Amino acid sequence: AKRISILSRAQSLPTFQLILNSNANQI
Amino acid sequence: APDAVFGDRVRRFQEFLDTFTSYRDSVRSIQVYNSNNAANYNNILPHRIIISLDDLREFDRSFWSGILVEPAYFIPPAEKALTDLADSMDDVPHPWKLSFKGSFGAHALSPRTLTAQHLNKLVSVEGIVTKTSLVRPKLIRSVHYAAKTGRFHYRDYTDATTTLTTRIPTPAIYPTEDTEGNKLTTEYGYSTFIDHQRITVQEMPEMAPAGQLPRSIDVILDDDLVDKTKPGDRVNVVGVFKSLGAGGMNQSIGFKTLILGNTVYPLHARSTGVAARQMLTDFDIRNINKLSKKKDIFDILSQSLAPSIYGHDHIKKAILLMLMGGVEKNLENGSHLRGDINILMVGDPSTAKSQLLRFVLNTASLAIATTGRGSSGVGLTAAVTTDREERRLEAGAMVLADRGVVCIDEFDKMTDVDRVAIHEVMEQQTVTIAKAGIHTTLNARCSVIAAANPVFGQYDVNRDPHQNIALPDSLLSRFDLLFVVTDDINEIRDRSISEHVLRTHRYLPPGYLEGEPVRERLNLSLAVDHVFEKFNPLLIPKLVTIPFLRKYVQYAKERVIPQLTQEAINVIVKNYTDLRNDDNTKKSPITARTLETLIRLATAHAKVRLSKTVNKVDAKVAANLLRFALLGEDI
Amino acid sequence: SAALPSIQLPVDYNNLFNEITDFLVTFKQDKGPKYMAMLQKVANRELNSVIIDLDDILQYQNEKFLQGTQADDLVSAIQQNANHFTELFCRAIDNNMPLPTKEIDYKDDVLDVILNQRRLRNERMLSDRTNEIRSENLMNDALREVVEDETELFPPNLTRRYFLYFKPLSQNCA
Ligand SMILES: Nc1ncnc2c1ncn2[C@@H]1O[C@H](COP(=O)(O)OP(=O)(O)O)[C@@H](O)[C@H]1O
Ligand code: BEF
Ligand SMILES: [Mg+2]
Repeated sequence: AKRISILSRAQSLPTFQLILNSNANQI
Repeated sequence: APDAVFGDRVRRFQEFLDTFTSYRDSVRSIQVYNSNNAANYNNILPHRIIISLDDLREFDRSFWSGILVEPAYFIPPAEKALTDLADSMDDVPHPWKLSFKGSFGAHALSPRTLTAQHLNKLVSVEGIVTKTSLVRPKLIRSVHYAAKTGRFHYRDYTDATTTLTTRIPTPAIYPTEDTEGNKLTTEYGYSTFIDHQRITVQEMPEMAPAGQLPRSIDVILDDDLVDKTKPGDRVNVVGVFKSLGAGGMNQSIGFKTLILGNTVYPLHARSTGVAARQMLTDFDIRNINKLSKKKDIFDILSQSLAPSIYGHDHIKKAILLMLMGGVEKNLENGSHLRGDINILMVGDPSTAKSQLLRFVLNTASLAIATTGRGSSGVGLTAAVTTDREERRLEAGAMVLADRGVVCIDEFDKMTDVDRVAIHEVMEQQTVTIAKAGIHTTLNARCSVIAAANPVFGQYDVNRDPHQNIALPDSLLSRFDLLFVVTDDINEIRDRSISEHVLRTHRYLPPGYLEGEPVRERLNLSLAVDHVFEKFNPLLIPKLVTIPFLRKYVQYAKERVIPQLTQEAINVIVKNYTDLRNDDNTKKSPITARTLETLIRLATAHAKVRLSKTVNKVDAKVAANLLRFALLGEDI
Repeated sequence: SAALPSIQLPVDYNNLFNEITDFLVTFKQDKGPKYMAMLQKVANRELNSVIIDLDDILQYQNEKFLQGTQADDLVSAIQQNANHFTELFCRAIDNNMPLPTKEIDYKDDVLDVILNQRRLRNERMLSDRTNEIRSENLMNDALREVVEDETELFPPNLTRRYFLYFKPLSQNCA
């Protein structure tokens, strides 16, 4: 994300959160 | 230790204050008012000021952004700048504090959207007050006296909630004895105590998600901001969203969060206790005075109450007189004479009675809307809540509508038991509890307006009005004007109704397209272009804008206190005697309440004309209204 | 910010850094610039010590003021706080260091070969990171910034061979 933001700045970020969506078997 | 960045921000804010001289003028007004009140006695107005965040954003984007997102570091410099400006201005021989208004952008929130990623920022939360802790004073400085040495010693005190910045936590113990060891006696009255109140703001039910538990946030109000509102109000509490406590990190689950109060704005919403006051400019007062001179002022105003509704002009006149009200009289012996007029509408369905009630709710300064049985006898008046934290009193509808209107709808569906409790409020304007060991007499000076269909669905000419109304004679007596309306099938009248309805439905708001749906506006007015409206559903009188009518009512109620005259008294007495001693099968029973309502209606008309005295024309108009209500005569 | 307060002081290190850089580049009084030639001699591994003549700085200030351009008092600032200006001059020199025209010939000091190895290694790391991030395909200025932020180079403190010294003002001139 840091790399992408700095690259796209041409015309600090906190720790990102991961969200896991799964379709596997449900206990 | 002095800080350079602090001084720089102080200088920047002093420059801002000098740029916008309105705040300097307001400070001068505060100080001269306090000095004058000091000189008069050989209400002190508080040391506060309002800062337009829009003006600040125009002046300096950096400072505006700093206050908005970094308030703990920007507010104290601005407060110190204001204090220095006040000291310099006060050439005539307790720091000042700031208050903020304007657009807060993304920080304008509600207790549901108040997440941790807004912490330590200036926020403007809006909601309904639900709890108000009783004002408990806080000890900030204690003065002690040493008997042996004969000198006074003091110690200053502070806590986390006092300071926006995190001052180093120092234990605050009470100075029991002096340094030399002598006994110390506390000197109350020299020690400085400051007020402190914790209020809880809940999300407004008007925009809370239906069916879900609510969200609440605590607000700590101190000094001038205490007791600013009561439970059941609507507030706009702007303040710093501080977070306190150790968070459990210290070895003893989350951090305690609350809003330090900078400003409290009681907000007017329909059917809420907060009154809707308005600012009267000199231009507005001049317009009101000029328009009051016309002889047809009563007709002009009455037409403007319900332009949408066709006809019912006598009902509209009665409603306007209700909005003006009468003058309540208090005598030395303690007797209180009602100065409020109550209107009851009985008629066929689809007679626009509920529409008139809704308009009265929408236009009065303080109105409360109730339905037939949804607001029970406990819901009306008041009743003890038996709260475990003990036997608190909760004000029902009518107590919350003090000096206001209660718009009861479907009066006929009301329970008999519910309408038993309404008699005292109607006449004596008080609510007596005398319950559970609580003996209290709440003040309920409310004007009641009700609509109720006849028992047989449609008014029956064949039956006498006593059979149709089916209300107790006492209740009908308490109601000043009992209007019996009907849906009569008449070709000319009905086609005129159709014309008016189709004209109303063919209206396009100025800032709208043809197929553009009309967007609902909550319109949470805050309790603090021409006079005439060009659009008219009914065509040629001059109709005034509803906000101008509200301004007119607000002016007339406060400024004018009419008094009776012998000329009006003779007319009132003659009308009363003629009504009482002539039998014409009147709709309502005729008692001394009829005399009282004649007096009150004359007073209301006098207030409309902005007359310091009640004249003959007021008496004639009041008698005409009463005769129209009872006999149906119309001239 | 309350624990460590702040003080505004008449010195601005950025303006003085610009003045230092300009003085180093454009001083000719003693054909080419004196200090640029000295730096060239240093780059060729001849001189190990750069002697910053304060009289040169004073003459530079006098020239700038005489023509009307406003130049801050660099000599006074150097005298008042000499330690910081040592590092200011050192970094200004490290920015403006030219490249050698005579390479290692097996007779150079071991310090010089170690410094050259470190310089080449950190340049190679920088270029390699630039190549990787460019190949990721997510302006070259942003690329340079991200690669210099993401790499651990040998600091410039470990790639300088010269020594920096200040010569005080001659009394007669002052
Ligand atoms: N005289 C009238 N002029 C204009 N609209 C009217 C009139 N009478 C009834 N209406 C319309 O008919 C509808 C019924 O009015 P409402 O107040 O709900 O009737 P009710 O007396 O049964 O409570 C509303 O949409 C209202 O606008
Ligand atoms: F049909 Be209505 F609301 F009296
Ligand atoms: Mg209705």
